[PDB]
Amino acid sequence: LTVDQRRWEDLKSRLKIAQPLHLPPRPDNDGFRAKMYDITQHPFFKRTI
Amino acid sequence: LTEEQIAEFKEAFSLFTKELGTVMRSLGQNPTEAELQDMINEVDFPEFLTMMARKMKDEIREAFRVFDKISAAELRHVMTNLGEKLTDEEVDEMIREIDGDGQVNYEEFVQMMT
Amino acid sequence: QLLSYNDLRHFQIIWNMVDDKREGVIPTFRVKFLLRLLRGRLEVDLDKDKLLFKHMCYEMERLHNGGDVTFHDVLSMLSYRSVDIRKSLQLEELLAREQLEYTIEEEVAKQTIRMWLKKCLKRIRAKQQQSCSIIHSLR
Amino acid sequence: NAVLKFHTLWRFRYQVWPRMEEGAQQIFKIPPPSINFTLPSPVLGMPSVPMFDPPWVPQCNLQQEEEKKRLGREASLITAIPITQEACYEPPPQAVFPACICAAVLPIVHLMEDGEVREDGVAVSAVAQQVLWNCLIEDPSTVLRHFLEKLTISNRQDELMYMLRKLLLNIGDFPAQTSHILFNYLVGLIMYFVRTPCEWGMDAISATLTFLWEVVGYVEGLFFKDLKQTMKKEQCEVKLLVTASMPGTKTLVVHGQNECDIPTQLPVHEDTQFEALLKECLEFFNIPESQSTHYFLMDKRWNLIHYNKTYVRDIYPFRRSVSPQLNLVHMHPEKGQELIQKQV
Repeated sequence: LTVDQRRWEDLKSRLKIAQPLHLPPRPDNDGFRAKMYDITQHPFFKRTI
Repeated sequence: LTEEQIAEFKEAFSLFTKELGTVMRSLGQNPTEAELQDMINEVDFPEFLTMMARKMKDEIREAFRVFDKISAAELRHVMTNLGEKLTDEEVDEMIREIDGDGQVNYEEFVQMMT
Repeated sequence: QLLSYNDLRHFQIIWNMVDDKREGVIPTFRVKFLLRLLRGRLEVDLDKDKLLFKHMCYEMERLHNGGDVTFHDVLSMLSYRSVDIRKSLQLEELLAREQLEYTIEEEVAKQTIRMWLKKCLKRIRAKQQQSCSIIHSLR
Repeated sequence: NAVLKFHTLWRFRYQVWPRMEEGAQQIFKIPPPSINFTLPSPVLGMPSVPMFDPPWVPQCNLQQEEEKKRLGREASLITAIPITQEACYEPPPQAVFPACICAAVLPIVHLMEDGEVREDGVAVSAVAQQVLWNCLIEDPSTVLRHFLEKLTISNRQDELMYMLRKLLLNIGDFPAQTSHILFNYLVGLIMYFVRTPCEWGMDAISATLTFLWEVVGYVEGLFFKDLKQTMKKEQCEVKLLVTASMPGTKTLVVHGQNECDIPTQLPVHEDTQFEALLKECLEFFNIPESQSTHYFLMDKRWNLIHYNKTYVRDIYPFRRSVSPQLNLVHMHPEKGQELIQKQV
């Protein structure tokens, strides 16, 4: 196999492994949970954690 | 946003009962202001899409990019295989309906569309 | 030259934005609402790629006849169409893919023609049925 | 001299336009060559066989090399190719060979059987054969198009097949290109007659088939798979291959004596003959048993009178959206029997 073919096969395998993101949508009925989701997903929060 | 609804509605229900008319007017349409609530009764991006896509559902480029071949027999068999419950009665008329060269130009066919 | 993780992450975000639930399947008519919302390296230009976008929509409508389509199907489709298949596929798979795309293209072309066919058939059926009513009167 | 003059006209046909006014194609009009045939796509056979080691193409353990080269060079028929046309360099030219000169081919074919010898030892048949061979190897299309197109406009298939057979037997061969184009054209004609209704369509098909098997012996790369796929794509494999499977029409529609009268939509199974269909037609149309031997089912479009004991699914293999239209026509039993005999 050429390198391009090998990479294609690897990509196929990866996409097989890939699954839908688990993160649910941000609730919007109540501002409480809204701000909670907004602050939680902020990248700096993860970095500091 | 854009002329086509998909990239419009991420903004039209994120950037903004009456103000979304300023978006609707981009289509050239000015429906009754109360109907702006009728759409907002869908509150939801995919529901808005499923409503208005079929509202908008309710030209020559395509013709020139489908003429990828058309002899008389070619048209005859292509259309008869493609077509619905025709009875091979119209097709004598289609082969006979302007130059009579055995060739069709789809620009004139689109003209005779309506 | 290949679909990366940034592209996959963006596609996942768009999927979770067009798929309201976490069911992992969408009715095929929703498929376009994926392809045209997809941005960045995977974006398609509606003002230059109309044929290609229509081809993709019909392909993901044929994969299961009017069926609901999974995340993996659309992801495989974008993968195939985002690579120079002649370089990155085996011979038999390259032939299969190219014959599939050929079939899709001619199928969608005549699927466009069928609408004109339907309209003209309507007109001529109306005319001939009124002529058959006349002949019935002649009875 | 007539034969030689024909040859000269042939060899000078590309040098007419240059001799007269510049841009005279617009001011002088020659009607285009009418061609109603759509040859099978892809082309059925190999258009030509390459020379093994052409001394006029510039590109290109030893002793083996020479041996192989010699053996391959012996196998190749240098006299079957237009040497000077292949050997010319490739860097448009239009040919003016009107349809009334192509008719001269047939008299030349006849002359190929003329044994008379001139006082210089030249025989008419030898020069005729040389001229025809050179034309056929150079351009079969220009020399056969007239006949092929003429057949469409008139019912003279028998004459065409007789001429082609005489040509084959007198020349004793068809070089690969001649047979390639001939076969493709014949198949195209067959499919054309299959599609377009015609009074002498099936007769033409029969005539063509009576001779096709002689041409098929000279096609070099004709394989079963390719033929099958091409014919299937053209939807006319039944008329060519006995090993063709096609689900026949599920139902049939038959019209009565009067015009626009209520037809009948009858079913068609895998083992139904026209006899039961005709019996149902008689029962539906209230025809007395005394006058029951004068009515026959016939296809006006294709001009076919149906035999009682021939299966329906065989005559209408196509399972399209449109059911075949038949007619219950009344006529004298003797004439109906004669027509049935002829068609069978």
